[PDB]
Parts: sequence; structure tokens; C-alpha cells
Amino acid sequence: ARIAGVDIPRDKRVVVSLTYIYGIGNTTAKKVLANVGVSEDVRVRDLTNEQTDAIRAEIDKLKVEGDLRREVNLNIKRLMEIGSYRGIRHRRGLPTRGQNTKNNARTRKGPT
Amino acid sequence: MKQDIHPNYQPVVFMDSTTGFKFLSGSTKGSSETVEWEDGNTYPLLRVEVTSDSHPFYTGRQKFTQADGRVDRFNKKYGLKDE
Amino acid sequence: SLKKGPFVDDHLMKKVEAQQGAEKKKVIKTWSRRSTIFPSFVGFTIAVYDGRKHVPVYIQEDMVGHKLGEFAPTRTYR
Amino acid sequence: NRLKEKYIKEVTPSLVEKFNYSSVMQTPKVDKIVINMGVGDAVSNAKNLDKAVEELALITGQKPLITKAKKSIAGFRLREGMPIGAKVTLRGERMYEFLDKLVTVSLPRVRDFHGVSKKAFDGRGNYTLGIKEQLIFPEVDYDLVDKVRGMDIVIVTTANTDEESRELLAQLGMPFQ
RNA sequence: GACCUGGGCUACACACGUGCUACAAUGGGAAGUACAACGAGUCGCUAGACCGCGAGGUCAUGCAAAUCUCUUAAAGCUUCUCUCAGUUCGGAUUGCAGGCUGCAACUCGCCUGCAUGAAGCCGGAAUCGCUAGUAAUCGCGGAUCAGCACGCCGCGGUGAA
Repeated sequence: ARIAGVDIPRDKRVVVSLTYIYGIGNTTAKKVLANVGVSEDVRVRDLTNEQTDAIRAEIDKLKVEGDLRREVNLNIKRLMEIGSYRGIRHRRGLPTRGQNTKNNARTRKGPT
Repeated sequence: MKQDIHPNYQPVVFMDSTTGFKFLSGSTKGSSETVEWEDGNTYPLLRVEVTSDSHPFYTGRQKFTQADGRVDRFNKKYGLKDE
Repeated sequence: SLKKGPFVDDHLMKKVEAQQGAEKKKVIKTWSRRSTIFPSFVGFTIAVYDGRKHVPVYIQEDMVGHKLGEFAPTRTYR
Repeated sequence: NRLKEKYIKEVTPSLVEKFNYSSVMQTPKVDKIVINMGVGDAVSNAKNLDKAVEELALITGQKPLITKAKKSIAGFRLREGMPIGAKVTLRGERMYEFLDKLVTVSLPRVRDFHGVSKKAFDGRGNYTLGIKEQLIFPEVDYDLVDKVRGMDIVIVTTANTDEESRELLAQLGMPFQ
């Protein structure tokens, strides 16, 4: 449910649909399919029960899960609870370089 | 059990990429594939992807991912650089 | 971005190793704005200058990655 | 079913050991299972039970009942006679079939799993297992189920304390933490 | 008046002016295919070849000039795929690992890879520019300058009502 962790759609193209799962970008899908040896197939996906297992195996060699968030969450957790200016402004959203915030809220909170 | 007011149900075989745990029932049916003696003459359409062993919890927690080595970051990345 | 090794100024290293034998003196005043953190610093107590005042702060374990300047913010907003 | 077999062949002697009953009759059993699907929106929109009861009929093997209102509350906008919840009771072999489903297919379809909470003792041992979603069981499909309702499984036993019940359910699945 | 280190001038409930990227099918992606002009160059432009997918590194090559390099310009032209969806559009924001200069990049650089993927489907009252190689659109160069350009100063390509 559906095929890898969760979140696979039906009646789409394969390589695009494999990006959908949380943590798989675009290079991941192409390299995974490379290690099986497949292609689009086609615009409504019609995979075989064996190909499904092949991809289910090759995917389980990746830290990408429905659990990648836990690592990121704990990382920003270690951040926000030691110093931490980065963690402090991570209680209020500022980056690895800062941008002189007198517009830099229109993407984080909708300031107006 | 009354009449005409209870939906379908049949002792449908369960299965997976492994373990052939073919004994249970259900209420989803279809193309017949396992009419066999050792189990119910029924369907393996239930091809769930969890053996109760996929999640390494009934097979006990595994080392599926680590997600363990934060200390060597400073102690190996420039720690191989240390020694 | 310094893959030829990290960096901490010498007028802090010699002044942090000089305690490796005995217990550590609670005070290490510094400039505290150019130095990352090395494993030889855990357990100390370094005060950190913010251009105005030195800020006394100890040293934990995971607090070992970044530079010294990320603990005495020179902004003071509120 | 296989559970009844496994039950009378393993659970009875093991538990007879771990507490030394003067008679095997003294065994802690499993009695029934009730399921609770509270819509809580019929008072607003009575067009939700119309599918709740269906998804239930699919999960269990029988169509649920329909619980009344029993009182009147204004903040809720409750009038007596209105329906809010729909339930089923499980007995006989279907108990074991559905519990097999739970322990073997259903539960391990839930993301970020640690097991069941270790604390539903009640001091008398009727453990419950709340559920958030209802997309878990393979009896349910993607493009047919369009809500995130839940149930409240209320398993009952014949145990008096909670450790007996705990180490019993251990023998019968229940992947604790 | 004067010497040095550290921080400012980069602060953020908010109001406005100027700009860039967009809300896709004249488009997204992949593969082939040609055509300018202005200028810069000795501690600097790198040829070529080798390595890593990349930012790049290594050894080596000419050039104080119509010779050598920056530098085969990009839209263009030819096929294939994607089907109208917040979509393969949009890539803000953020985790991790790197690169370069730099005595030193948290405050407070530019760039690369992976991963996550925000608002946003042509914008009121109002208001601006423009009469021709113009408006619109697409690239090139250099001034200051270890390093850092959506700015500014020039060039050229396509080409309307």
C-alpha cells in the first residue's frame, strides 16, 4: 500500500511516479530503473509483478523512506537545543547566510 | 447469522512476496488462483506486501538503516584527518 | 569549505592545551570569532567576546562542529 | 481456524504453567470484540454514515448497528433519536479471523510504527487499540474511501489483573513496544 | 586629535519606490543542427590532454598581439516524449556533502550535487513607457574589482501594430 512504503499513483508514467514517494527526486528514479533495466512503459504504467518486486528490492537499499523526516527533524532538534543562533533563528526562520530581512517573510509566514 | 443483510465473505488465502501464510479469510474476491487442499480452495488475490516480516518488528528490529554514526563526523571526517 | 583541514588560532590552542594535565581554569577569555571547535575542547569553559563583553560558556559534546562565533550574538533584539 | 488450534495447543499449557491454576477452567480467555465508528457529523451532515456503515461492512463481515443519541446537547447540537455512531460485535471464529488479520496484515500497514501502547490496563484487562485512519486494511481501496474516520476496538477477556492479559496477548500477537 | 582588536552600517510587528523570476502548450524535457558585434590580456587569458556527473583539480601549450586566448553566442532550425493537471509548470525555502579565493567566510561571499518542494493558473481603483530597425524578446562584453552583479555602461540577433 501502495508499492513502496506508501504513495504510488495509478495510470501514470513509471519514472515520474517513482519520484512521488517522499525522498526520491529525479536522479534516484532513473538510476533505480537503470539497475533493473526498464523504460517509460508507457504513459499508463502496466508493470509486471516481477518488475514490481525488483524495484521494491532496489529501493530498500536507500535511506529514503516515509522516515527521512525523522532524521531531518532530529538534526534541527540537535541544532535548536545547544547554542544556537541558527537554532534560535530556526525558531523564527533564517538561513545559512541571512538575507537582510525586511522582505524575507513573504515565503515563510505571509507577513502582511 | 440472519439473511440478506450480510455482505460477501470467503476464506481467501493471504500471501506475500514470501511466507505463503495462506490461511485467513476476507471479503475481497475475484480471479480464482488457489483451489488447493492444504488451505481453502480460494484466492491469493491478497498479495499484501507485509509478511508481518517486512517491517522488521515481528521479525524483530533489524539494522535496516544507520543512522548511527554522528560522532565520527567530527571524529572521523576530520578525525581520519586527526590521526 | 576548507578541505585542507580546519583552523583555530594559535593564541587559543596553546592556551587550551595548557590545561590538559591538571584540571581546567574556569576562565579562558578570547576574541572568540575565528575558531571552529576541536575534540580537545570538550569540558572547558571559554568566555566569548561579542565586541562589547565576553560571554562565558562551557563546552558540551555535540557542540563541537561550528565556529566559536555562534553563541554570543551581536544583535540583541527585544 | 488456525488460532483456535494454536490456542488450545500452546496458550493453555503455557498460561497454566505461568500461574499454576488449580483447574484449567481458570483460564483467561478472549470473549468478544466490539467496534466503534463514531461519525459525529450526522447532526451536521447525515450523509456520512451512509459510507461509514459501508466501510464497516467491508472491514467486518456484517452490517453494523446504528447507535441513537440518547440525550440532547446544544453546543454539540444534539437532539435525541439522531444517529451518531455505528458498531459491530465480533464473536465465534470471526473473532480469530479478524484478530489474525490485525496482528498479521493490518497493524504493519501503519507508518512510523513502534507497536501498541503498553497501557490500556483498566485494572481489569479489556485492552483497546485506537486507530487514526481506515485506509489500513486491504479491504479498502484508494479511490473509493474519501475520509479519515477511525474505530475503537474494545477487546475483552476473562482475566482479572492486567499482567495475565498482557502475557496472554503476547502469545497471540500484539506487537508491543 | 591618534594607534589596535571585536562588532556595526546586512538589525524586523510594519508602509512605499525601482527591478528580476513566474502563474505554461507559441509550453516542459531529450537528441541532432548553423549565423554576429563591441572589447580584455604578463603575474594575466588559458590551448591541448588526464581525472571527478559538478563547481573544479593535474601536467603542460601560446600570447604584451588583425597571429594566441576569453569565445563553436542564445533565442533560431529537425525529430521524439509529455496531455491541461498547482501538472514533469513554479523553485522560494531548507537538511546533508563538496568547490574557489581568502591569515580568516557563524555574524557576513560566490558556486556545485543530492534530498525536500512555498506562494503562485494574467492581477481594482489607478498608472507608466513607446512612432522603426522603435516597442517586445535573446545572448555577448567591462567598469570598479583576491573573490562577490537580477545593477550600470556598450554591442549585436530576431522583428510587429
